[PDB]
Formats: sequence, structure tokens, C-alpha cells
Amino acid sequence: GHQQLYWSHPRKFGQGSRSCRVCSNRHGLIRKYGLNMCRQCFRQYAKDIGFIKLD
Amino acid sequence: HRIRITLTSRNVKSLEKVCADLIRGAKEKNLKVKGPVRMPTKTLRITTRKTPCGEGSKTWDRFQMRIHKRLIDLHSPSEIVKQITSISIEPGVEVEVTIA
Amino acid sequence: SLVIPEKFQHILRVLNTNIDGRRKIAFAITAIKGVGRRYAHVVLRKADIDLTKRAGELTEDEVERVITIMQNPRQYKIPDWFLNRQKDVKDGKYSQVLANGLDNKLREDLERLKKIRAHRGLRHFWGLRVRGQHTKTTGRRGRT
Amino acid sequence: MAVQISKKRKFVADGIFKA
Amino acid sequence: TPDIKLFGKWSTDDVQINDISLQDYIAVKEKYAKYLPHSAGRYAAKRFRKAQCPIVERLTNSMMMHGRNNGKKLMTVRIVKHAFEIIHLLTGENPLQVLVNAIINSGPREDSTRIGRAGTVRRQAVDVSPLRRVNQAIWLLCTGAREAAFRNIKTIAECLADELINAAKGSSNSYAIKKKDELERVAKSNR
Amino acid sequence: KGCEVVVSGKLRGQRAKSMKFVDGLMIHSGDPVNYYVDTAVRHVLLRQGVLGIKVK
Amino acid sequence: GRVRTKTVKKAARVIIEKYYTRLGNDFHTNKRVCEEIAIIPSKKLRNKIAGYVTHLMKRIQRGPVRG
Amino acid sequence: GPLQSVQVFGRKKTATAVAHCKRGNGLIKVNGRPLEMIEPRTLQYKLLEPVLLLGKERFAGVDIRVRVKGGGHVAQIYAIRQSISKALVAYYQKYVDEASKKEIKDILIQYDRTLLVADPRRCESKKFGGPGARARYQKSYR
Amino acid sequence: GVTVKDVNQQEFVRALAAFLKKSGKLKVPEWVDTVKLAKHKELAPYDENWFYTRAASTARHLYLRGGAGVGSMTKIYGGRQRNGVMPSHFSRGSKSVARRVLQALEGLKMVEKDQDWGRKLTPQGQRDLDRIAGQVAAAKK
Amino acid sequence: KVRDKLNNLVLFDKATYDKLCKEVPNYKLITPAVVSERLKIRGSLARAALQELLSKGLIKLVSKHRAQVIYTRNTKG
RNA sequence: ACGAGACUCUGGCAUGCUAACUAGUUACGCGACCCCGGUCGGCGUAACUUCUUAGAGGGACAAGUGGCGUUCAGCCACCCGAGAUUGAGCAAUAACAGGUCUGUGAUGCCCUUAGAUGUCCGGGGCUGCACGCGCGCUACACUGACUGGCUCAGCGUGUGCCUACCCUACGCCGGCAGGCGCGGGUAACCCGUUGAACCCCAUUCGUGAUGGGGAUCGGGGAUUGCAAUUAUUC
Repeated sequence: GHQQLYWSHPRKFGQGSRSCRVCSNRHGLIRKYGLNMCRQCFRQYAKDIGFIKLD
Repeated sequence: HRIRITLTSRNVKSLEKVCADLIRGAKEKNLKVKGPVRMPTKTLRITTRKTPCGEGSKTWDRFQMRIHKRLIDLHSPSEIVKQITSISIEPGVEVEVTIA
Repeated sequence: SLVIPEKFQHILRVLNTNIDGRRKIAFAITAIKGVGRRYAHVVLRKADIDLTKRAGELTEDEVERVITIMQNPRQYKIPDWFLNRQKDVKDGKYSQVLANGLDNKLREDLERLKKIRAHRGLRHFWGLRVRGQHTKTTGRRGRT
Repeated sequence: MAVQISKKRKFVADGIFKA
Repeated sequence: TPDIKLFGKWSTDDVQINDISLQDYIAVKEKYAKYLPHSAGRYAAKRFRKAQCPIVERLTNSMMMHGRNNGKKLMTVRIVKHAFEIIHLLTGENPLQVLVNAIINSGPREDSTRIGRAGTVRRQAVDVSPLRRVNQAIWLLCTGAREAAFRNIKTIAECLADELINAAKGSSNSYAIKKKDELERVAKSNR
Repeated sequence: KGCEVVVSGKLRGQRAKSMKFVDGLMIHSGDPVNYYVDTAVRHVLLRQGVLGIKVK
Repeated sequence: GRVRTKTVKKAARVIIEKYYTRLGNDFHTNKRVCEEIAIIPSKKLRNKIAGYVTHLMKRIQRGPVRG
Repeated sequence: GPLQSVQVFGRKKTATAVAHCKRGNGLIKVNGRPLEMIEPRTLQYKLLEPVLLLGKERFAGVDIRVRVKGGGHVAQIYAIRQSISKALVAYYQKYVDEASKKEIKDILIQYDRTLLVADPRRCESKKFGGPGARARYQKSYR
Repeated sequence: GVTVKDVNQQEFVRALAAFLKKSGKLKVPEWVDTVKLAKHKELAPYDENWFYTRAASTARHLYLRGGAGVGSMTKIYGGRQRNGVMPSHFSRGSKSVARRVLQALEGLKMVEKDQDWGRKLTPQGQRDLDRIAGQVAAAKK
Repeated sequence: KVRDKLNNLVLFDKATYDKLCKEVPNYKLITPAVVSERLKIRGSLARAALQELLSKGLIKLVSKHRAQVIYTRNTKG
């Protein structure tokens, strides 16, 4: 029963069920506004999205 | 028909240009039109750190993105609305037409 | 009224423990282990004792009545959840437990845990924090 | 449609698509 | 159309200041009199704008101290009103006259400042500014009331009241007069 | 009205060094840096490492 | 404090050197002249320029200026 | 037929207080309740400052209904006590010869300038690295 | 003619509590003596018949604003919860207490179930509140 | 320099009651704090004594508050 | 030439302009109640921007007056004035053996690669305590604790992609933590006029480690999850 032994653990919540959509890292995610990116990749790609520093 | 046109974008000057174009078109087409309703602006803020590691003085970033919305009312049938909205649209302005 | 009554009790002997009558009745009987400020307001609400009278000028009939209510309150319309020792581990009966009984019940619970050799009983036997918390930087009174 | 995500989420998804 | 203006129920006229050095620094004379000791503010924005502030406002602002009382102003106002009731009810005269005379008696005339290098307790004798004398008297009276009404059955409004009455005559029993005499003797000691 | 090219990384040696080449006009502060200059940061996969490019 | 910079003083010097019959002592009139005849991309710079023109002409109707 | 009215507002921090003056019997009620029953009761004199400073004869032929929202308590009290005086000044200016406006405005200015002009003060924005706008977190050495 | 807005609210609540005590048709539940009014409270109320006072306060709040149900009415009797060592937080009151108060006032002819999730006042209840306000105003004057 | 632990009395004695009703209404200022100081009585007892003296009509009141009560004597004029 | 300044965002004001049934105000009519007027965020409809929303403009420049100054750059004080020093963003040449190879399908060299230093599953640990230190929370009380009543906000978030898990008024049950059918909201529309606390009023308490403080500890009951023992949380 290797096939059903491979997924005896359901990962439907927690930190391991969510990953960054760029670098596949599971630390420091941004779940605000459905971004689902880490902080470093969000800062790297924040100019083209529209987030600009005013205040 | 009580048809409504919603006008939203990121920048404000292209939205104001296309809104003034729609108002002046409805004025030159000899038809009553209500003024643009200025919705309150939605502000999207994420405050994140600057250092990728955990070293240095604790400095934060303040990213911000404002979104504007307008409301446009007409008193015309559908083909008038399509022929006034299918000509000279801004590239950065998102438009949605709703009828009741 | 404001003048002292004749035969005023200064020290009251309730369950072989010294209780002063100089304080309010709702806060003088709380010196008994096992009863508290919330429970003192309930034992004095079912029986007719006014809460504005001191504990030294109360009458003996009222004293014996509040003794009976504080021993056996289940048949005088006191809820089961309001009691402290409910669903007992041996017989399964609801009973509010008084001072020396509270000490004895605590001693039997600790001796039961030590006999059954559970983690909590072992930590009680060692002298550690049994609820489970970071005792690395706190609790410096454990040794000298 | 039956999803109709919010006005903030639509702009965020448009920026993600552009990136 | 009021002929005169009463601080709640107290007449602001027929009061004088004996010391001519504090004529303009105590503002209780028919120009700065109000009804309540709670103004809109803007008195510490400039460099000498606080001299126009009334002394009841100054005492109300200076009374709230020690962390747990910061910002509580209406409570201090009702403490001051109950106090002024006790001063009028005990001595019999106006509370504003006792308050003004308490500034004169409990204000230091000269103080010793630090001189020399670091570490030395070498002091030089100077004299105080008249406005700084008012501030020192206000601070001393408020901290005297504070240390009187702490862990005691006496209340705060009574402890403020007995501090002002004792300071109005200088009976060497209030804490502020004792501290003022100690400052005068320690500044006269190394002159 | 100006340009600035800087090349960063290891260049004919083990210790890294940066060579900045600038001439003309170049502003850095304020809002007018945002809508005047264009800055691109790319990489070069050399045989001894990675090289940095920053032009504006 | 309030010390003017190179751009305000230089712009004021050249607008008085090139124009005198249109500019005067009133701040609002030469402010509007500096709006019309000069290309100023802001408003604080415009106001500082017009104020320095007013001060410079208050100097000129008194005595000569070497600049 | 013709009716005369004026709507004058006032504020301290964020609490606006829009007043309303027109012809009628002398009555002043804010949010339905009179001035003598406005909590807190400590500041009843501060609320009653313009009426008791100008006299009852000035408020003999005008009715006043003020709506106030926002702010806290003291800011609302200051907003109403500014709004009453501003509304009376504007009403006399609009419908009376303004010698009366001058003879109330000079003594209103002579008492406190707060009664007519606003208070240009707001809360400063918090910055990162401290619990407030100016204070900072404690810096540890060694 | 005087309404409740032109008379002091504390004396109105006390007199209305006395009036609903004197009426004797409120159907006080059995667990009123042994109950805690909110999870942030510590002791029982010192008043022995506080249900009449709570009913009077609920009636006054319903006169001031309508469309208040149970969980909306629960937010009025809130306060800080002293968490011991942890910092305090705002907490709501009890739900069954407000349910029993509004059910008792619906059983009495004072409260009418307002349409679309609310409880307005019966016009008889509004009239009764105006009599209580007028009596308090006449007693004070 | 002695601490002198305050053994205040909760209910009255036969000497405390008549010394109070002889002397305390002749005070210039009567406060629960000062009569607890000069009578060595409990704080709630002082509030009860001033309430019953106010009910008897022998003591004038000037102000009422939840944290402050001030009591005087009647006017001798 | 760069840096500063200059520039941008925000706050403070305009009873003037352009506009609002997803924001209101004022009038009129229909209602409820009190003694002819007062109250109502109860209902409906003829004007407008006074409140609200947000676009273009305007205002403040040491502009005016009196002194000091080489009468140049400037400084001090005052009147009229909403402002006569609001706050932040951006930020130069030269470097540091500063931190990050554990953010990266950024990466050179070295190591390992089936009895693995890749991978997945189950159990445990990162929480273990004679001690030392740093950032913090709660208090040492009567300007206070408890118990009722009264009354006041602004920034924000909200049904998701592989992605299950949103915010909740209302009616019932139970002290409470909570529980099924029941409606709205892709949002100035519903939560929500966000009935926030501190404060305000009135009892109880009275210098007592006390009704301050709530650490430690025993018993019971709920929700999340496949699973709570080393108590998840209440």
C-alpha cells in the first residue's frame, strides 16, 4: 500500500499547505488581497503591480 | 432605461479624461445626464520589512495603491450606450456597464 | 442600630477555624477554605440573611442555617455547575467541599497520581510546574 | 460569472498576470 | 449681561497680590477670570505665553501626575472645586485669596545651582526668576497634597485644602514651606 | 542628458571589485528621479561566477 | 531660516533685467506677471521669485544695485 | 411665505456640530435635549458660555437645533460651544444690521478666540520603531 | 408636554424600575438570584431586584432607538475584561438575560416585534413612558 | 516612631456615641475622614453616622458626590 | 555637475465652482405620544450643498509695520490672518572581509547521490532547568476596587486558484463558553448611525497583604482539527 501510504497526512491547513507562487518558499507569506507571495518577491515585483511608496 | 456605467482605474488623470469625454458626449447628443459620483478612494497598504535577513535596524516599507471609482447615469436605450462606450477608450481605464 | 448590641461575638468558631465577626458577613465567611466571594453571595441569597449586617451580631439560628446551606446545598436549588468538585473520580457525586475536606481530597488526588505514575504526578513529586510552561527563565525559588 | 472577485482582488490579479 | 463674572460661585474681584514682583504672573484679576478651570489650551506653544494662564488652570494642569492620572482632567477639576469649597468653608474668606497668598509664601527667593567640574558638589548661590518661583510654588504645593493623600484615610480634596491653608500662614507644618526653608538654608550655607 | 554604467562582481581576480563609469547629468533624490531615469538590473553567467549590471 | 537659493535669485535677477515697465511694488501684480511671462512648474517657487522681485525693486527705487 | 434660516458648523478635532437658527421662541436644544442636561455635568458652564456671556435678550427671538457627531466628549462640547456663537454671529450678520454683530464679536474675541475661529490641531501619525509619534522603544546596550 | 429627552435619564430609569416593580406583571425567572450578568463581571449585582432596572433600561434604549434585537442589545452592556496578567479587552454581555428581558417585555403590553429583525415599542408603551417622564418632570419641578 | 495598628470600631460604644453627639456637630468642618481620624471609627460607620445626623436635621449639607461629602453645623446667627 | 533646497503624499481653510436614491440637509404631507407647541435614524415627496464624498483652482511670499545689520545677505517683535517652524517619502563620491548561499529554476568551487546529506510516512524534539542577561505585560491601591445607569470615534478587513478555511444583524435553547434550519454583503448598499474603553453619576468598601494584586494548583464543560498528553484556546 505505497500509494495510500504516501498520503496518510492530509495537508489542508497550516504553513505547509501554502507556498509562494514564485520561489516556492513557505516563510513570510503575504496572504493579503490574495497575493500569496513571500515578502522578498513581493518587494521585488511590487513596482509593476502598482504598489508605490508615497507615505 | 436606468442604465449605469461604472468607471474605475488606478491613475486619476486618464479616468477624469474618459469621464469628461463621456459627459461631453452625452451633452452633445442632446440627452439628460447626471454628474459623476465620486466614490471614496480605497487604499491598499502592505507594510513589510526591508532587510531580507534579520540583521540591521528595524526599517519598514509603506507600499500604497489607491483605487478610484466613478458612477455615470444615462436615460437612453442600449445601442446609444454601446455606441458611446465603444469609441476612444483609455488603455488604463476599466469600464463596466450594468442595466436594471 | 449604630450602638453595639449586647452579647456581641468578636471571634466566631465555624468549622474549628477562627472567623472574626468584625467584617461583613459576605466577606467574613470566605476565610473558610473552599468557599469564595461568589459562593458567599449565593449561600446568603437562598436563606434570608441581609448582606448589610456584620458577622458578629448575627443570631445563632441564622448561623446554624447558613452552616446547613454551606454543607448540603443541592436540595436547596443550587446548580451543579456552580459547585467546585463535580463528577468525582471515585463515586461520581456532586458536592461542594469544605476546608479540611479540601485538603484531604487534594492529598488523595496527589497520592492517586503518584500511585498511577502519570506525568503530572511525577512532576508534582519532583516539584516542577505541572501545567506546562517555559520554566527555563522563571521560577527561581525551586532550589537555593 | 459566478465567482465575481472583489475590485481589489481583480486589480491584484491583473498586476500578477502582468508580472 | 453680567456685571461681574464668578468662577462657578466665587467672586474674582476684591483680591490683591502683596508681592509686586508677581503682579502679571498670577492672572486672577478681571481679564483672565473664567467660569471653569479647563481652557482650550495653546499656552505652552510660545516662550512666555504661559504667563497669561490663570493660576487655577496651572494648578489643575499640574495636579495630575504619577502615571495613572495622566489625561484625567475633569476629575482634577472636581477635586479643585471640592477643595475650594473646603477652603471657603473652613477659613471663611475667598479661596482665591488663600490660593494667591499660598504662592507668595511657598515660593523660594533664591536657590543654589551646580558649579565646577563633574562629580563635585560645589554649588553657587543665585536667585530665581519670578515665573520660576511661581512654578516651584505650584509644584511644591501639588506634590505636598500628593504625598499627604497617599495610604491615608484622608481624601485628596481635603489634603489639598489643608496644604493651602497651612501654607497661607507659614506655620512650619506643611511640606512645601519646610522644603522652601531647606532650599533657602542650603543655598545660604554655601554663598 | 547623462548615463551611468557600473559593473559589479569579480573581475580578473579572487577579490571582488566594482568599476563605475559615469558622465553627464545624473539625479538621485526627489520625485523627478521616478519619471526621468530608467534602471535595469540584469545578470551575466560567467564561467567564474555571476556578474552584476546596473545601468541608468 | 528663510534664505533664497540660486534658482530664485537668478530667476528674479533675469526677470528684472529683462522686464521693468510691467513689474511693480505690489506682490500680487508681479506675481501674476511672473505667472504669465515665465515658465514656473510649481507655485512655492513662483511665490518666492515674486517676493524677491518685490524686495529687489524696493531696493532699486531707493538706490542702485550692482548685480 | 418667505422664511429666513442659516446653517453654521463648528469643530475641534473631528467632531462637527452643525447648528440651525431661524425665527421662533427662544429655545436651545442639542440632539433633542437642552444644554442643562448634557453629559458631562462638569462642563455645563463651558457649554453655557456664549448665552450667559451675551445675555438672554440676544437669544430672545431665535430657536436653535444642533446635531453633533464624531469625536469624544470634550471635543463635542467645544464643537457645540463654538457652533452656537458662530451661528448667532452669522444670523445677525445675514439678517440684522451688523453693529450688533460687531458688539458681540468684539467681546467674544476679547473672552476667548476659540469661540469663533477653529483649533488647527490634529493627531500626529505614528512611526515605526516606537509606541507613539515621538517616543521610541528602549535601546539596550552590551 | 415633556418627553424623556428633556428629563434626566438616571431618575427616569429609577422611576421606571419602581413602576414595573409596582405593576407586578414582569414574570421574573427563577435563576435571577444566582447569575452573572456578563463574562467580564466578577460578583453578583448588589441590587436584589435588578431585573426591573434592566427592563427599564432596555425600554429606554428601545425608545431612543428601534430595531435592536438580542445581540445588538448585548453590545450596549459591554465593558473591559480584566484578564489578570494579560491586557484587558472589550467583551459583550450575556445573551439569555437580554432574551428574557425582551421576552418579558413582549409578554407585557410594552414591546411590539418590529418587522425585519427588531423590537419596536407598542404605542401603549410609548404613552406609558411619556407618563413616567411627565411624572418625574413634575416631581422635579 | 511606633506603627500603632489602627483598631477602628465598627459599631459604637456608650462613650463614643455621646462624645460624638456632644462634640462633632460643633465642628467647623465635618467630613467622614476627619471624624474617623478624631473618633477612631470605621469608614462606613462615619457615613452611617452622618446620614443619620442629616436625617435628624442637625447637620447641614453643602455638596454631594460619590467620592466626597462635606457636612457643616447649623448657622448660629 | 551631484548632495541640500527644489520635488511628491498627507494634515490644517474656501457658506465660492462642478456633482451625488451606494452620502445627506431643509421644507411639506401622512403617522405614534405628551400638554396650541415640543420629540421621533417612523413613512413618502420639491430645492440645495450647510454636514459627507473628491476633482480642478486659490491662499503664505519674510507680504506689511517698528527696530538691529557693512543698511547686502538676514534676525527679532507685532496687526490683519485657518496657517508666520505639521509630519513623512526620495536621498551624493568613497568604502566596510557588516548580515543573507536557510527567499529565489541568482550562483563559482567542494561534498553526497540508492545502506543518500534528495524524497515520503510514523514517534519525539526546537517548550527540556542549581543559574546570568535583554525587550515587555500586570500590580504594589481610597486621584482607588466592585455593582448598576448614562453617553462619544477613526483608520481598516470581509465568501479565496491547485486553496478546504469570510464578516455576520435577526428568532429559539443554555448561567456562560457555545448549537441546527433561518437572511444580507464581491461591498459609502450587509455587518454598521461600527451604542469601543478610559472618563461621568450613585451605593458598597475604609489603611487591614484588605473586596489590592491573581502567580501556582484541583475538579467540570464547550469549539477548531486526523490527532491537544508536555493542560492549543475559551
